[PDB]
Amino acid sequence: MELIKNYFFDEGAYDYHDGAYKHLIRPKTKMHKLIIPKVLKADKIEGNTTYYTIHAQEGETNILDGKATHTWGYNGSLLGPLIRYQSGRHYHLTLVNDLPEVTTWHWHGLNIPGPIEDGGPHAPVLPGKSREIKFDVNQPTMTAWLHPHPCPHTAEQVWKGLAAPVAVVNPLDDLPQLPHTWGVDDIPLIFQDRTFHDSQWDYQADYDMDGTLGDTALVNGTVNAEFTVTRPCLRLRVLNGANRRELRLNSDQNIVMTQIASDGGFLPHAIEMTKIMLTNAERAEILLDFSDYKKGDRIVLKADDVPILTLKVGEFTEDNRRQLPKTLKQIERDFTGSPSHQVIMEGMDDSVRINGKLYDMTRIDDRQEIGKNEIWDVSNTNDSMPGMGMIHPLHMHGTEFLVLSRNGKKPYPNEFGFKDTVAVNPGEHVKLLVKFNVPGIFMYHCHILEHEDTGMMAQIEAVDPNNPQHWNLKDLC
Amino acid sequence: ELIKNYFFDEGAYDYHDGAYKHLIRPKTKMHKLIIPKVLKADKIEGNTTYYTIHAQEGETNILDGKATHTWGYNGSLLGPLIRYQSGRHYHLTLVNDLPEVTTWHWHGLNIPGPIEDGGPHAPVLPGKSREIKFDVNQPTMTAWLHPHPCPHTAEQVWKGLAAPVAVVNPLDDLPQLPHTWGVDDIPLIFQDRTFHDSQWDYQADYDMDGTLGDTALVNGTVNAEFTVTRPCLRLRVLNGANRRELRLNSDQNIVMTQIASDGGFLPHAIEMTKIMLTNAERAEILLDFSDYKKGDRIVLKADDVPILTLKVGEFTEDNRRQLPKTLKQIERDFTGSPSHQVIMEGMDDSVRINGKLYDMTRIDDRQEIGKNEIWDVSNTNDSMPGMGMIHPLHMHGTEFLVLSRNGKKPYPNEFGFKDTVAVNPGEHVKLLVKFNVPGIFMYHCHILEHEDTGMMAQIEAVDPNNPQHWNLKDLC
Ligand SMILES: [Cu+2]
Ligand SMILES: [Cu+2]
Ligand SMILES: [Cu+2]
Ligand SMILES: [Cu+2]
Ligand SMILES: [Cu+2]
Ligand SMILES: [Cu+2]
Ligand SMILES: [Cu+2]
Ligand SMILES: [Cu+2]
Repeated sequence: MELIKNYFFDEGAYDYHDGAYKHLIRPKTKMHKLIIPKVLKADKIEGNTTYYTIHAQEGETNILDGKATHTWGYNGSLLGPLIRYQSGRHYHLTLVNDLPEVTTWHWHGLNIPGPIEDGGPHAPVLPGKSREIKFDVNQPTMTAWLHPHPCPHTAEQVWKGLAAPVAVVNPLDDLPQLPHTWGVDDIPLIFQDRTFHDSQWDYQADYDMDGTLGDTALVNGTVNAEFTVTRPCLRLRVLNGANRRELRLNSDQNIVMTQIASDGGFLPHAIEMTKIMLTNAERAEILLDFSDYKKGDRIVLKADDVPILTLKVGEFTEDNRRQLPKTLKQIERDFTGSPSHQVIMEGMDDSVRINGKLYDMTRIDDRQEIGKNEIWDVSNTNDSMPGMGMIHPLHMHGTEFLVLSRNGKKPYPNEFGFKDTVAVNPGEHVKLLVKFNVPGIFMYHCHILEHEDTGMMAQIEAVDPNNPQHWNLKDLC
Repeated sequence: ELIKNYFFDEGAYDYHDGAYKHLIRPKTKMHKLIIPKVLKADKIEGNTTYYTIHAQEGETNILDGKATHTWGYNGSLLGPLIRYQSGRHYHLTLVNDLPEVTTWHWHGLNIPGPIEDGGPHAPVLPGKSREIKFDVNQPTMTAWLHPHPCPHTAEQVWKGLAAPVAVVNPLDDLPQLPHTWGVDDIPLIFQDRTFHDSQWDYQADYDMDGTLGDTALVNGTVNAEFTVTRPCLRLRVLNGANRRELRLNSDQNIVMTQIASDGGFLPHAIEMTKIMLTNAERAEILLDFSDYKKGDRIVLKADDVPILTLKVGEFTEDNRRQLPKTLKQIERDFTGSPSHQVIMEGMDDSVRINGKLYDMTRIDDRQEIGKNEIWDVSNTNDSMPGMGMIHPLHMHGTEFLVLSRNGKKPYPNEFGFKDTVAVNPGEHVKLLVKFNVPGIFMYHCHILEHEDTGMMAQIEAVDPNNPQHWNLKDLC
């Protein structure tokens, strides 16, 4: 009835129309057990402050069933742990670079001061050296993530294995009816694509200016992953951590995915679907129900046609199903009037640009006063004809916005919540309601990592009127 | 608005008795509060879950000297948290490793009587063991396990046998509550004993009107201290005394929000700074430590003696979640004559039900399962002060509603389901009772020395579509 059974974005511009597209290959290895990221432990709690330490470091990981792979990871050989943050708490972080080149810690999703706490290009930690930052957190319940933002080297470092999941909990809008037992009924899905060259990742080998694609899907750094379900309800926190690849998530048994959340948090109401497309950097939290299944059944989840995660059903321990409310979260959406900001995304490959300009680190491209609600007009000037086009996902640092309209029409069924990343189809005009809460220099860019690297970034000053600020910007790219 | 008084009639409180024993705050180090381990499942196959529980002997360091000789379930003393879920089948194995006969009464669980009931008819001999099956179909609530032989229940409870039982129903559970067992969700199993050379001797302390100890335990811990690491704390309080009433207070009159009673949640939450509990009663309360500083102690006391100290540490999370105004929907509209009468009478030796002592081979009442019948439990002890005692009526295999007390509305926290109810002298408490499973169930005074003496009786919960012949024997 009201069940989606399709993929929302315009198909004529999907990634697989590209001339140098790489199809995924289901690799020949044993079914590995799905790796769950460990929960990051606190060094200490002192007042409302919580002390964390995170090392960027090199290591070997047995991913295939042969040699190991040379990986980069946070507090480990590859990927990183679950980092919990709580709304209304102060956090002290220690960023230790144990890698042999400069990196940053961009907290994609966290609304914290820019451009240092933010973790964008401006804040660099040198090999050997480390960095300290403080910040308060004040935002809704949502799933975020951590990745490197060094310029122009992000893509390479993400490819090298740097990324981590970030859970943010707000006591005043959290839904404790949902599965929350991390590792058991509440799981991340960090989808990425890589190509192994003798059980080894070589970014230089696979590079494409329009975005680098791998031929082998990973999931939490696991290949041919299998997760055993021991409870009826499963909460998946899906994240497209690819450089370029779109994630068209489906199943052969068309199991209903009820989506409770997006990049910015819970949605007004739940949305039932059997498919879901995710562009880069976009998260979705979905519930699955295994009640009407028998023990031993496999529910294979596929990206397009290739299997990436298998959900095997065991004997259930308890029944973790709890009736939800109809409204998951209250959200004002009544906003009108002309756009005060315009972002024309244009080009492909070499040509990629924003408002005709490439990233310059010493330039402020826009300004907006914190607190106010201003409307944006993000557009894509790619050819609409099928295969002519391309889907760029706009990301904005230090904020969560609302999608107001797409070419005048209502946004897709699952976009009535807060987001920080949004797919723009060719020829489209997406209207966004943006509000900055903390001031500072923030980024906005295409989250296809090879585009950002090649200069699809721009900077905005979130202005506090009661604290005009002088900036000493340098370019380190 | 805020209740600040104990509910029951004071003229009949335990401390009017001629041979009352005052509690003594003992001189020992502040011990860390013991949290019962969660019982592991042997296996799961289908909707069935397999448990095994040993009754067994052991030594426990309770004081800071010698150890004490204790009895316990899967351990030296007390027992673990036993989780049950509504809408599941359970297979249990009861292994008696004690040197005398015991049972496994699941006080609170609505399961068939009188075998799976764990009542007197279900003895397990020393060395031998027993198997039982049963489905669970009841609301979210806290129950407990204790032995119920004839007439040795009191001695065996005193010896250390008891355990907390959590029962969860997915369709009426409130996941807003603290549920992280051991962290923000803990039991409070209040008991009183007297140590004779760091040793329990029931024969020494015995009083037919109920045995009293001079030393409060809490989860078998003396001078317990629990460190709070989260703003909201869920206490599951249980009076596991033989006789002693539990007048729970605090010197700093912290507000206790009472979410639940013996049969589970209340229609709405009730705020109070005090709460009285008679034997076998349970109450789940929330405390809020937001407006406190680190290092503060919130001492809970039974009467004038401290039993637990809640030290405030650095908080890890904020676990406070808005509750709804109605915690649970409950029909209370029920009228018409009582079809059942229980006259509780006597004290000490005289104690009796409807003029009769417990006889194990006799059916004292009958009631058809499914139907809602009204009961009239009364106390004919003198109303005049110091001349009366409060007997708590318990009924096996059912959860009832308190409809009225001497015609008046029941106390502020009695609008939910209970299985135990205090009856003041001269009182007439009207109860709405329904049996869901048939069999031979007990109803009795849960002052354990009264039950042993015989303040007990038996009812046949009759299934009309399965009349049964009973071969009842006295296993006393
Ligand atoms: Cu990002
Ligand atoms: Cu970002
Ligand atoms: Cu792009
Ligand atoms: Cu960025
Ligand atoms: Cu009992
Ligand atoms: Cu009972
Ligand atoms: Cu009595
Ligand atoms: Cu009983």
